[PDB]
Amino acid sequence: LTSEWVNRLRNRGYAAYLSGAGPTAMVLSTEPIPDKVLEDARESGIKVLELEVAGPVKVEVN
Amino acid sequence: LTSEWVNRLRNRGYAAYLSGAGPTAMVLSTEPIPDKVLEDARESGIKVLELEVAGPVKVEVN
Amino acid sequence: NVGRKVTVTVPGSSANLGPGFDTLGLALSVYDTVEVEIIPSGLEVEVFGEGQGEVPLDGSHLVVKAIRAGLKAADAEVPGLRVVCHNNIPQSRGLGSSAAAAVAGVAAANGLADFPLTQEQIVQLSSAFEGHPDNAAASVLGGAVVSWTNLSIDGKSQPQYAAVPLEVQDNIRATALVPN
Amino acid sequence: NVGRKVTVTVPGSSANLGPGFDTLGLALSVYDTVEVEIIPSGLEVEVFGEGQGEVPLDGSHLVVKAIRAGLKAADAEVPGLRVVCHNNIPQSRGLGSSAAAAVAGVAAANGLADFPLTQEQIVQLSSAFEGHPDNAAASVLGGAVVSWTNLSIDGKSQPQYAAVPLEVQDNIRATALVPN
Amino acid sequence: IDARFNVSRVAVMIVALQQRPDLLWEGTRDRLHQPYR
Amino acid sequence: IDARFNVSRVAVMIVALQQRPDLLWEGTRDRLHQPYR
Repeated sequence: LTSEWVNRLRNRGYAAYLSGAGPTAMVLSTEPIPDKVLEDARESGIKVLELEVAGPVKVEVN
Repeated sequence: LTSEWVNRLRNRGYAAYLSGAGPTAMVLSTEPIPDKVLEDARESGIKVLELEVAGPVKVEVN
Repeated sequence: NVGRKVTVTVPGSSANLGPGFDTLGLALSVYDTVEVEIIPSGLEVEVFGEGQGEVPLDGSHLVVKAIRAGLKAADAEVPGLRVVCHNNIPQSRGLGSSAAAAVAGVAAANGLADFPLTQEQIVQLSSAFEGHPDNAAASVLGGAVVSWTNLSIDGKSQPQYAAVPLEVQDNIRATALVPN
Repeated sequence: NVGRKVTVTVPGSSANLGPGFDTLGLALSVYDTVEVEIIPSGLEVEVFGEGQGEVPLDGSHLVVKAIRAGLKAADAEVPGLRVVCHNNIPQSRGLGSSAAAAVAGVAAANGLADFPLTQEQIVQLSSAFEGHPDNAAASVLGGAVVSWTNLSIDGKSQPQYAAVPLEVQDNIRATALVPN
Repeated sequence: IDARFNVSRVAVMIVALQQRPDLLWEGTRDRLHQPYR
Repeated sequence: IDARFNVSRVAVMIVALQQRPDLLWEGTRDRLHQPYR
């Protein structure tokens, strides 16, 4: 608040924001983030999750 | 700000708000406002306009 | 271009003003009409309805100013204008009358010049007359619009006005209580 | 009701926090899973994945607490529970893990009791665990949700949580940079 | 930090106009009776 | 009155997600470089 990754990602055009309380930075896009950006952050310790918008909670009776 | 008509309309369930700078009060709804509400206000001096959402500016060449 | 005549019909609009960065404006079914014919020369101005007798009738009039700004944006020129306005939008009542006037003027010029201006161009130009897009964007696009102002130049500030159209449900109705 | 078993799969969520009254939460495709079987009696708790070994395993656990709150809301009772959690949502990372847990617990109870609770009921109950609907509403409804809190009782304050679903374009993707 | 009574509800207004007209009253509820922190 | 740099953009976020993903960057632009009055 503000995270270092948020600004560096924004200053290069990515719609990044701090997720809730943080420290996770979230990027929304229609195209994937270049691997070089991801692998750069991976070597500082960040774990990258490439996610989709999910559906509602699911309950199944067994 | 706040207009007297806004609050009296809201305190009876109408989605009323001050239009821009005012003093006009605007009510949004899916059902018309009871005539008695309208005719009540008409006799204090208000002019009632029953409007729809409009389309864009129109230009026609003559 | 002499004798060319356009007719513009522009809706009023309503915005709920607040502390928010983004503002919603709603275009409403009360209209001003501007008829603009290219005359041999000079400038003739008439205003009937709202504002009738109340306003000077010359190059001082907001609509005429908007046309000349629009003609410039369209990169065009006229020898002279006959501008006739018939106003049905109540003035100084929060119903976006001045915005509608500016919009109508630019739109009119755009029509005279055979429509070279983009929609965003007309939003940008009309909003600059008031300095904000709240009502103007709604008059240009119709329906419900969300607008905001980016202070993004180089060359700062130079406000850049943006607006996006929402689609409203068919059954939504507006009732205005307009005080005398 | 002995031997009845439900399996709940709940998405994490992400909310951009700000000064606004209304908050948007986005449900994301990283999931926690809770399996709940009604056992003869007692309470058996297991947690694998995120939180494994890190959390006490009894009626203190958030998920178990949520189930018992949910069973009460469903106006039902069990003799005993076996609660097995497999967590894949990173904890304390802003990805709505605690909210997801509460949601999963209520949803599980709802399923045990043959689904008497409404969607709003589950939003209201799960949000009350955190005191806000930001993440919980997104975990319940899925997709993008706008939520807010009305302080409207009689009997004040009694927060009433509301949430409305938005539909997101199919091509929108989320990438989380999760620090160690 | 700071508490306030006047808030923007454009977000709810948007949803109310496009799909939930029952939320119009809420989408115009710009003044709260309890302060927002 | 009061000027500020941090603003909510949930309104634009809503429009960006539902129909204008090119506005995602704007819909997350929570900090301005010029104060909002």
